Amino acid sequence: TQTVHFQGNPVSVAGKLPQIGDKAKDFTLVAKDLSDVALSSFAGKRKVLNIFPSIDTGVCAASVRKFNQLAGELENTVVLCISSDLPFAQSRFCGAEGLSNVITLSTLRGADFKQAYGVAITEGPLAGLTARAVVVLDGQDNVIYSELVNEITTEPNYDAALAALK
Amino acid sequence: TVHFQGNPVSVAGKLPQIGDKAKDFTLVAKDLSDVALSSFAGKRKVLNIFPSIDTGVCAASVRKFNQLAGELENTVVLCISSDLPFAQSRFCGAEGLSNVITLSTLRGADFKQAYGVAITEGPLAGLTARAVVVLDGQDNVIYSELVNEITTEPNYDAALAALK
Repeated sequence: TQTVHFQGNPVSVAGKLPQIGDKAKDFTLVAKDLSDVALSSFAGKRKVLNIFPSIDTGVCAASVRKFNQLAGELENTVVLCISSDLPFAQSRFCGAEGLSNVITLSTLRGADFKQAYGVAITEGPLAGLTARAVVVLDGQDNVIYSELVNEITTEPNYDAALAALK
Repeated sequence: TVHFQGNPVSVAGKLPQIGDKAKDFTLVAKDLSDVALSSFAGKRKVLNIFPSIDTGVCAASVRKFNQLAGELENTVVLCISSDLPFAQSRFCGAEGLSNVITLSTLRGADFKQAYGVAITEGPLAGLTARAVVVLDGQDNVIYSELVNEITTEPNYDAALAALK
């Protein structure tokens, strides 16, 4: 069981984030239209899994939208912005707003994903939400990049996530 | 069994009837803190339960009812949805109201079972059903309605009348 920080304060995160060389578990999550979307749906493609505590925000950092868009226009690649936000709140997100081959997914259903990818925050004011993380998967579900950011409010290594794509 | 345009939808458990005791719950406020039912000791509680309050335009009758119940003496209106405290702030029917507080399902899925509002079928599975439950000062149910159509308004007039 890992441990991260929100603004300095310790946050317990249940499970274990898939290491490089692991086979990532299949999941099913909720799309914007309330339709269900499985990881099996993208067989062969590369999957950038960008995990957020919340994407429900008016203000967006340029690097977030820059990372998502860049990885999105790479050949045979898809970006998945996942949070515990409801699909009604996920559609006001700048990092995925109008970004081609970048879709949002809610944990409204299939919330067991959180435990399976070691991103389930289980203590304090952020309980029921996900920990900030990026996980990059190859054509056949193998983890080629993974990072659990020690401080939640800070950003993951975007250059490195891109450099594995490659 | 409720209905969402169109066709039947299952709801786990069932709504507490008049005469029963409420059964304590804990949900999440807008500041992300924990708020328990027992924290409103002595007050009457209107539990206005929604599938989602995250919208930029509401029917205003929803705002009217919460305002009227909020105005009444020794009363607290608790608007409950599955929306996160980030999305509940937008709501056009609880905005800047006096005694109307929004509460989130985030880490209180235990409330959804104890009060029988958990939708388990269709595109709405994991969301909450439309229902109004009114409690007195001693947390006794004095009015309960589970609307069998999600796009349909509950009997506000009857809910208000039970407080009189």
